[PDB]
Amino acid sequence: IPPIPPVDFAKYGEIEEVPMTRLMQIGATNLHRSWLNVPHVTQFESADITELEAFRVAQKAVAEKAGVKLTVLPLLLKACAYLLKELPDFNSSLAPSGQALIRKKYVHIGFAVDTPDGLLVPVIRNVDQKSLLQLAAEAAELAEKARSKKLGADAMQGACFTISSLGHIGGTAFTPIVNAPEVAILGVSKASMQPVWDGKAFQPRLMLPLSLSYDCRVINGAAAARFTKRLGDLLADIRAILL
Amino acid sequence: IPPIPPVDFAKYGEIEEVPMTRLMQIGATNLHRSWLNVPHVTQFESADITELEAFRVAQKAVAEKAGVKLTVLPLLLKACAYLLKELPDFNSSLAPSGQALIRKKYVHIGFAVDTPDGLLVPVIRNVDQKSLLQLAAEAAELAEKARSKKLGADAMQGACFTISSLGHIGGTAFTPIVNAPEVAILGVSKASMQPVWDGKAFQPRLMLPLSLSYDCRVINGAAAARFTKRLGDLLADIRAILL
Amino acid sequence: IPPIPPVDFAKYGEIEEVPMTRLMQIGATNLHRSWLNVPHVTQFESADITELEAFRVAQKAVAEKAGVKLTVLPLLLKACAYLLKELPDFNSSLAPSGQALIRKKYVHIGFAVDTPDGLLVPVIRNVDQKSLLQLAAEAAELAEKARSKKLGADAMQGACFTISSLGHIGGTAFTPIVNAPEVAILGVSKASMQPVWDGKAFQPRLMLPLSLSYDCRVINGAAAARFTKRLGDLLADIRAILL
Repeated sequence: IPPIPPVDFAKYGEIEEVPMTRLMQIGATNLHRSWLNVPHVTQFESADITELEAFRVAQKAVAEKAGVKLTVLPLLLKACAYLLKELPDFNSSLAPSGQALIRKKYVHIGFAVDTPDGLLVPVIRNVDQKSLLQLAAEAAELAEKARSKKLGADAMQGACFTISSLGHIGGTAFTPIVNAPEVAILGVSKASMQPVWDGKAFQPRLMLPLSLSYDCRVINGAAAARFTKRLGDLLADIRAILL
Repeated sequence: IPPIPPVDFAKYGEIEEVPMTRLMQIGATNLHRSWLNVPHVTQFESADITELEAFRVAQKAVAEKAGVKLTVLPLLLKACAYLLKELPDFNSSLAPSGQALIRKKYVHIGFAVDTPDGLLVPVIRNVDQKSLLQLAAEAAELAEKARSKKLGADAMQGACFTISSLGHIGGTAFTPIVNAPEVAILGVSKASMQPVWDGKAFQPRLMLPLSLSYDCRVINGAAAARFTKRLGDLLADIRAILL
Repeated sequence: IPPIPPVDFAKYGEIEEVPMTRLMQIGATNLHRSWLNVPHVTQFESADITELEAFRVAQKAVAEKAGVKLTVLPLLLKACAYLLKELPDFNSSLAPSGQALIRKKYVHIGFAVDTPDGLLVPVIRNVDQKSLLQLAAEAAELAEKARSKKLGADAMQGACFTISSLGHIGGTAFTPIVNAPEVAILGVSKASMQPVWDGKAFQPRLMLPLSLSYDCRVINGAAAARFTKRLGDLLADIRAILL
């Protein structure tokens, strides 16, 4: 790849050199390797979470009696796990021969935690078998160990899919980079009240912006629109997971 | 490009290998070749199609007496063909010498059809000379032959522009990949009723999300904002094509 | 990178070869070099500029008595300059060793001007020290010299950040390419009246679409959501710059 020409930045004013943590450099290398290896498309969608939000907030009591804080992430994890089982091409990697897909029969999902030293993505194993408060506890633990440098490399491995949630900071949508060898990543942004047509008038519904980046060698455009559509459907009524 | 490190996926659970159809592998190679060769920008816009939709629906009679189903795609094709003639840089390819553009004086447009074996993009020739019901019949035929493996390689060649419509499945917008050597591709997503300011109050207008990816070596940001703006203008009143 | 197979475009109809200006070829090379070197993510946001717009329009008198036209660009420049100082990682470049960031202690910002011969990005030096009408005059001058080929290469150098505004043509959002060695670029699209929930009803507020592309080796997803969030905050009340 043609390199970027060096510039003497000090010709234009005062500069200062700060160094990169090894964690940032590892991260830098991994993203650029994904970038050049995966042809990326982002599919955007927004889900109606008015009812999900009401549930979240009502179970604040239960969650606190169990010591966890029920946020939107355990709900996101549960729903993507159900869906990764319904649409198995999202739960696979491209074989090194380029001629086969390795479909995984397990569902472990990573989630982005941004710490001082860099971004870490802890992995929760067998998300499909854990409950909303179990996933809530685990997420919280892994996030804390990630911030406190106590996260052993074991827990950063063998994920099938990544969720990256920035809803707690802001933004309308973003285009995340697929953490290869996984084949998709779900970006989640800030929810806001939007007017939604009820067939007769605009009702305010709470809308969650979803941004699915995927590896289009493996997942074609229609399979991906169907994944964010099913996800939007499941988050609008999470009871559909029960059937 | 640095390769992706191989992972033993079976350390984390049960895996299964399914293979790729040759069609998927061809597709995979073409997309990655486009990805590394074309610096991509997506320009998003949404067009007001309330009136277009009313027309579509009124001519259901005519369309059925002629045996075709008038969908939004013949209308999209007709309008982009008019525009590919008004803005000829969108109807060209970059010469192999990198120092010239080959401007095409013809308008053939491909459209994405997603079949079981992979994605196919049949090409309708001289879209600029065919009528709405002609284009409707042709699209329908090519889509059927594409699904039934009866599409001869002849019909996959020499397109000037691609339309990729996922509006029938869902989504708010996506970032399509330019099928090089073409220089742009129009992604179309699901139409929904949106509140639009009439200078005094919000009126519900039916809005179609447009996502124009382009090769920014050939098309600069302003030329592309002007293309989706003219397209939004033409779809809001398709009679402008008549003049 | 695998090359794109040559096609005989004249098999499908009449073609014509127009050549590229050296300016376009320079531009083409720079964008493709950025594309392959920088892993890109776009963060989207929209800012409430109802009040900013009212101010702009009230100071039409002052602006005209000073000979400049106060547009949204001097306001964008002032606010990003304040922010490039608050969040210094946005005002830096990656060292050639890949292991350090060169943080710049100066703020010069470039802005995209699209001319007949290609795109130029003049640089305004020390934007942080100039006032709204100063920046207004300077922008206008540089834009004119850029269109009239009288822009000396000196003024295209040593920028820290780029603003690319297409709001005057149209569009909902786009994904700009980072002009490496800079680490971010702000795309600005067309403002429109949107319904925004006041906690009780939807109020029409004038909304400006912001599209921040960044180099995710240097800037992680959360730092970027926080930059467009602070920017949206500053444009909703530009008096916050005063404190």
